[PDB]
Amino acid sequence: STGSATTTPIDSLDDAYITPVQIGTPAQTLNLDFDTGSSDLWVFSSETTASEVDGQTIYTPSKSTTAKLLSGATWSISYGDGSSSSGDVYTDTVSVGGLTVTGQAVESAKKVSSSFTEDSTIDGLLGLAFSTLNTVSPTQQKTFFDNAKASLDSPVFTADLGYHAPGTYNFGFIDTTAYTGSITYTAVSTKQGFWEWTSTGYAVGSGTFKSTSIDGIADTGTTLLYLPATVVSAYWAQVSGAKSSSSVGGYVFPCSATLPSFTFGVGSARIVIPGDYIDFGPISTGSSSCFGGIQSSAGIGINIFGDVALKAAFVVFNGATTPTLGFASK
Repeated sequence: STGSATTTPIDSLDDAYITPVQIGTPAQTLNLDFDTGSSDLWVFSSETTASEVDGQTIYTPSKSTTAKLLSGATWSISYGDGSSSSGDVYTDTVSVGGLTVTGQAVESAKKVSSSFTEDSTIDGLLGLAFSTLNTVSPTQQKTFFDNAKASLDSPVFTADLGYHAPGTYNFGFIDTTAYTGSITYTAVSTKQGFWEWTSTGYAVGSGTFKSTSIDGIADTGTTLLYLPATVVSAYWAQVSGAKSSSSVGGYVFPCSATLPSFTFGVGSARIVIPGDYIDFGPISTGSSSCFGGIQSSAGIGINIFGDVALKAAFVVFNGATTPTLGFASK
């Protein structure tokens, strides 16, 4: 089997991407944030505290003839941005782009933190990291990809995120029309539960490539590119007037600037992030200070190849017995 679904930016900045997902019988379609940095499929629901729902579409398990309470199971998750959610668990039929999994754990939110409530466009998350990170207790549950894998034509999914435009998540096949050149594959460590790999270096604009190992994670659920402070300083030093602002929370730059590209290495191959992809717009409405799309990871503990980086590539998440990542230009 295969599946193919379009993923759409939630706003004009590509702050996140939403993909329609069918849950239950008859189908209830929710727009979920596909997140290769986490491993829970959770949704706003008829069980979510009413004051914490503000415009989201909810899953109502009592209206699904295939929903079953997973008795005794609870979940609770905290994300790197400080947001969180928790609740109980049903199993139900879940379909993405024509690919169906029966008995998928659907984690129903009883509580969500303010940032989720405040984002009316995201009805929940669909985790695509390794199932060892799944938070369901006392019986850990599998991701949608893990459940589907054995049925897929090939044990892979691909992320093709658009810049200020829709893109595609495919399951079970690699669309050879969706990228240019060849796909370069690179090793993955699953030891932390992530799609963790080592970039071979970087360049700023037209500058020379610096060969240096940068361990990080491919994370569709993180907006920006978070890299070591040395790398990030070298980038922003090429932008007149750019500075790190403690009060804003990162590097800012004059909105009048034209940003240089940023290149990252994948083995001997190179992925070029155009400068425009690094512009996240005014820090507050009407400001002439703009927020940068490349930020320091120094306070995180891990480097994160988030959407800014991934949207410049066609990315293969290869879930073969030994997982690997592939990157192609597009």
